[PDB]
Amino acid sequence: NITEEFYQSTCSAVSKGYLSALRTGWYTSVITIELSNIKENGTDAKVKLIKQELDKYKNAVTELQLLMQSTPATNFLGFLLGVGSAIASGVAVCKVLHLEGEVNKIKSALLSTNKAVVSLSNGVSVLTFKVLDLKNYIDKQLLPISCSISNIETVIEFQQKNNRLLEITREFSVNAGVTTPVSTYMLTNSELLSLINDMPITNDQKKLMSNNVQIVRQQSYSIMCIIKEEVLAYVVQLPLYGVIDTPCWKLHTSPLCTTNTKEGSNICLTRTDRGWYCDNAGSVSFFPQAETCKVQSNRVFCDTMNSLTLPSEVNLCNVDIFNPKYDCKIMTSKTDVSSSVITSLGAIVSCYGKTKCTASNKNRGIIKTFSNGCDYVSNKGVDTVSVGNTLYYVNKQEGKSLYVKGEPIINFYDPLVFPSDEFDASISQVNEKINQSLAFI
Amino acid sequence: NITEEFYQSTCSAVSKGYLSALRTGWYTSVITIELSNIKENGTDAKVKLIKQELDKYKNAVTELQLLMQSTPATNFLGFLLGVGSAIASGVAVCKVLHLEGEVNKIKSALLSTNKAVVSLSNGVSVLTFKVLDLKNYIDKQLLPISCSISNIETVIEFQQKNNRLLEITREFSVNAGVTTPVSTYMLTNSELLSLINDMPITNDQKKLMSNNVQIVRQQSYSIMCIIKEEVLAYVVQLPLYGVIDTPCWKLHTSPLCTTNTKEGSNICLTRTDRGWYCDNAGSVSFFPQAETCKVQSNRVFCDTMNSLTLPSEVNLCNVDIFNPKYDCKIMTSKTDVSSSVITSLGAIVSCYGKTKCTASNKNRGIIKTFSNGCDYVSNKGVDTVSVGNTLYYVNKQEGKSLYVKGEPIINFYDPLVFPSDEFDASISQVNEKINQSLAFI
Amino acid sequence: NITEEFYQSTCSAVSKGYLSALRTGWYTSVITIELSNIKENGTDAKVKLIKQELDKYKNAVTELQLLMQSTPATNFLGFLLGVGSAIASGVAVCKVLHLEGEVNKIKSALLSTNKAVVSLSNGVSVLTFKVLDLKNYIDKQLLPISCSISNIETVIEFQQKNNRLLEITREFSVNAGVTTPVSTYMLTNSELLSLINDMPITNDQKKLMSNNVQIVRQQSYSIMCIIKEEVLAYVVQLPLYGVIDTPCWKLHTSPLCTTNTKEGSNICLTRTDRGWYCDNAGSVSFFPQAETCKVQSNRVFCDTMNSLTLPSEVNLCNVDIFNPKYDCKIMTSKTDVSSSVITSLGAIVSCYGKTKCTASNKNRGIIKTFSNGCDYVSNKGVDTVSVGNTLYYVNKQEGKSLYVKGEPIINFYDPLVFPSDEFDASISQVNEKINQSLAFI
Ligand SMILES: NCc1ccc2c(c1)nc(CN1C(=O)C3(CC3)c3ccc(F)cc31)n2CCCC(F)(F)F
Repeated sequence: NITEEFYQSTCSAVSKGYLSALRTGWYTSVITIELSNIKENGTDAKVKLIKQELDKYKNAVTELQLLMQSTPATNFLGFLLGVGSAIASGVAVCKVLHLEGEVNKIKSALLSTNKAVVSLSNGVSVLTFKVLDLKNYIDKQLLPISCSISNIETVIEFQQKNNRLLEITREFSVNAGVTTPVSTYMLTNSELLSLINDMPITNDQKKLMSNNVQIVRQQSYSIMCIIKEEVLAYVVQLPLYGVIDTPCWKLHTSPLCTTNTKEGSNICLTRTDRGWYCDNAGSVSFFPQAETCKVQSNRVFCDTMNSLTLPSEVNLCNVDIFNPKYDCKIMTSKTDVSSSVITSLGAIVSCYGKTKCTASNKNRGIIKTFSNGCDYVSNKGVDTVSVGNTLYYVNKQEGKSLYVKGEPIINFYDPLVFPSDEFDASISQVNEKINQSLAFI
Repeated sequence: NITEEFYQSTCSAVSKGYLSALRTGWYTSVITIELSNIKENGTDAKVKLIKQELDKYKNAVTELQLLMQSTPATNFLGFLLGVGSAIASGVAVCKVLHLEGEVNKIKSALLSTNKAVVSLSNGVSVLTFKVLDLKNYIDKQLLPISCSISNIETVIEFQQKNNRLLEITREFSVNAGVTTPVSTYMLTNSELLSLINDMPITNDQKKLMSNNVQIVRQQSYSIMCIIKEEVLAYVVQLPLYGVIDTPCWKLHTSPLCTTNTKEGSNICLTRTDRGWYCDNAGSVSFFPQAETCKVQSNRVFCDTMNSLTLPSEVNLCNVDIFNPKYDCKIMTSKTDVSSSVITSLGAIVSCYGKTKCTASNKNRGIIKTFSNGCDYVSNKGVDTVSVGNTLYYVNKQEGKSLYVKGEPIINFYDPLVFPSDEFDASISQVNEKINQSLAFI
Repeated sequence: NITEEFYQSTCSAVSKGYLSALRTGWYTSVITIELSNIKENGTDAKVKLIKQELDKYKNAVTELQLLMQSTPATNFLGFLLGVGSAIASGVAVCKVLHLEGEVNKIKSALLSTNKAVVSLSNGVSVLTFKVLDLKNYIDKQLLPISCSISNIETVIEFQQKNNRLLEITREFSVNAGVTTPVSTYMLTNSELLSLINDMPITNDQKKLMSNNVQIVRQQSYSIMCIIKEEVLAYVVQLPLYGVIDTPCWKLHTSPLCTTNTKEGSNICLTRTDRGWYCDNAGSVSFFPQAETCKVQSNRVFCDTMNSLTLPSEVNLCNVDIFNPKYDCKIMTSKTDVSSSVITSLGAIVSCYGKTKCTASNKNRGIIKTFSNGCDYVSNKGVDTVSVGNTLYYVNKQEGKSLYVKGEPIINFYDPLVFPSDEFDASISQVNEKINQSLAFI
């Protein structure tokens, strides 16, 4: 049940009714591919193709080890975020895989099975998985072949069993050994689902991760790890969703300006706290770059690494931007340029100057003509909005919007003492500089 | 015919002579792949490869339907842009494809042909296309085979007919069901050209889209839609070029500073209205992030979603930044750091402090040494420019440049009342704060 | 040997002990694929697959020539950077490849060999390489076949020799003819190593490029060039590392604020000169967007195109932000929001207001609770840090950190005349505006 409210006073709008799925942690699993260690050794069509396909395989392994000479690594209010190192946990697991006893502990565990939990040197209890077993395939098939007795049906199956290794080597070659999203060459869809189900989390988390496999992939890393003792290992680091099903809402803001006819005499004001907001642990997790969050249906997947933690009182700026409990961030300027923001259920139109702004329908064209100022229209009955030479399609998801009539707060400011060009400001910072210019006049 | 003009007064330069191709709208087509619906059912080399290849095919379909549990969705002056939702129109078409009568209307239309126009439930008249027909290939070939009579020539063709489905499933698995650019696994080059030619637009638009297929791809989305009644459907959303062949020009700006020898006593000023500009409908479409526009030869492909609509008088800032009709956006600072901007036909050099700035040639090395200030050099006779430890190659496209001698407007400002650290400012906003500090002294 | 120092006075930290590898230039090589020029010409299983595979090949060539109708092109303090055009040098080489005598000079040189140096029309002496030779493979095999005598072993090898051409055509189709990173479909790992070794540079540069092939790929471009006289040519533009093994260090900064209990009465200050720093030619190459630099082990790969050149005295801001030789860039605000930055060897915590900030260990959970202010913890003994609802993993690379006790310089400022909302400012710019408000009171 999605709903929306537009605040004419502050030229902003909130879509609510969403449910959270915030990545709060990481699970590191160790994916392995058992490798054949052969020295190369007549000519004809069918195993000259095999000699070709295997040189592809040895080259894949020698470029992987060449690739692993160094430890793996990777590269409005968004500037306020901290700075994490996404794969630090995965790199930590991969580091202990280099210790002597460690590589063969894993080799041992998956001799009898393909999925097993291993508790490693430093206490980490990871899930390991053997996804391809080239070594016995090669040993028990290719190795037997003095070099000429074979048939084309095996050339083809060798090409297919090997192709996955070739394509993994590939991804890592153009990614300096860290890929994201994680592909099914790293982890097939059934391999991932199975790893998810074997992951010791709640069954709620299992159902959620299983129902949005495409999202789990986009939020995972595949870290190229080690090649040692005929086992190829790379860590797949998967999201932990520690916050599930808390309320979420998306705040859209657009510039609110005066509309005087003498151009350049106008003052503008924009709320800068736009982004995604989700209740989380008694505070509000705020995501200023609303493009980092993936939305599926009414579920919002976000990464706390890209969040600020705010008092829940931040929600007060939507009904009363002048509330005494929280100082609402705004920016100011004199640049009154037209534009529109396409909300979940409608469109905010900031129309200024000589700009043409309309909203139209599929069959009839124009049904509303916005006059100067900041206005809003619901996506019921409206298919497109135009501001200047820019046509915007509105989202056609169903849900009810609500227009909250109020006086534009830009009117409360005297233009001759209004501080223009303020960015990371707030209602109270603007008032304090107004009182200082008013005293000195 | 490309030309360039450098304005020494404002340390900026304009390349002109380009032609526009602005994406103004979207065309939504429905691409379909007919699927075989079989229950799986002796062992030997050749159809154990077929049993392998088909399990790949059923897994491809079940992960696609698993993927489609939720409705599809996706993620100086650039901050001034509005906010669209790129695939809103495609998602709207895909939504009506879920209605009962809709899926089989398409199934019906392409029983006799591969390309057909269908008018859908809500009045949308889309082009639909059947690009692969696995169902009859499987039914009329694989289905007949008690499970062992076959030959290797069919294993291979099955692998190839199926591979496209495997690779489409693929793209959608790492992209949460929306890909861009659109690949020829989604739409082969001949499929796209044919869809373009069958698209009811002008023949001018057809020739343009046909001559820049690589660009159309980068500006399209492929939206994974529905799997229902043995038909796999995904919407391909293509650009509409409503503005073609209007004048375009690119504005390059660099910081203009005073050059006093006591370091820190300098004041700088930078025009912030850099980007692409194209005449469009009596206004000027302005693109502040000049990297969103693709340029092929002298044609500029841009997306109005990333544009502001400005009065054509914005062009006045290039000959007279002090003109009374338009208030030209500048930023100010005291940070005089050296740098260079590589224009279409030359290079702007902002050289300040103790920085070394030169321009060299292939055979002779250095031919010009820039002194402190803001200067420019044409790409005729010059192959590289160096500012500090940074070597810049200049573009070698041919065209004539013109050096417009003028006094650097930074000289007109008194440093003791100059407002530093202003960003979204203008000539008139800077003057109004100068008059206020001058009154209070 | 990595070390780190945290300056409590300015809430920042420097990791040092790294070695540079700065891309200073470009080497342009010409990669070629000899093509067969055939007119197409009974039906059965095995060469209906060949007629299929070859139509894939002719379509690949006609879409490549269609693609080449236009000349190739491509798209805190980071705003201070200049603006280069990355592929200008490659495009210049590709342009002279269109001149009449040029294409056949290359055709000539590699008739007897696969790798040869050619000196071109304008004096450029490039390395050219023939990586695939479809023409003689087709001519001496496929051409002989009236259209039915063949066997499946050749269908398969044709599919494999051709696949590389198909996949190159591919990359260029979704990239408008310029790809980066460069793949081994463009340049196999042994082809690249060999091209690197045949490149006339120092053996130091050869060893470095050979030991980080994955990095060279990420820093290279593949520019689709020309199809003319049965030769397909695309330029691969590779990095030149003119600066090697100079000291590097990474500066991390976080906001430093007062901690008064009346919320909103606080003033903050953040050093804005964070990024990578490497000694280079007597100045310091400064990289403000620290994500453009790839780090392998203790080697830092960077691109001078994304650098500023600063006086080496910029290093003075780390021991004495008030030093008289260099004016240290800071920003100011009143927005005291909590966050943490994860350094190479520890974590900076800026904890303000009612935020919970801790640092924990694998086995014991919480071991430190940060109080309001800006603090730091080393990664020895600590595995994670939490600030609000955000969990950060710290890097587990080994190295020693050093905590430099000092008084937070935010205390030296009187809050009633502190200029908030300054961004591109400096210690001296802040003091000069303080003296102006203090005079007028
Ligand atoms: N502590 C006060 C403070 C905080 C942040 C500030 C600032 C002052 N001034 C700027 C410069 N600025 C911009 O970047 C934009 C978004 C385009 C803009 C819009 C209007 C405006 F008035 C200024 C700005 N920023 C942001 C730097 C962001 C970067 F670091 F990521 F670049």
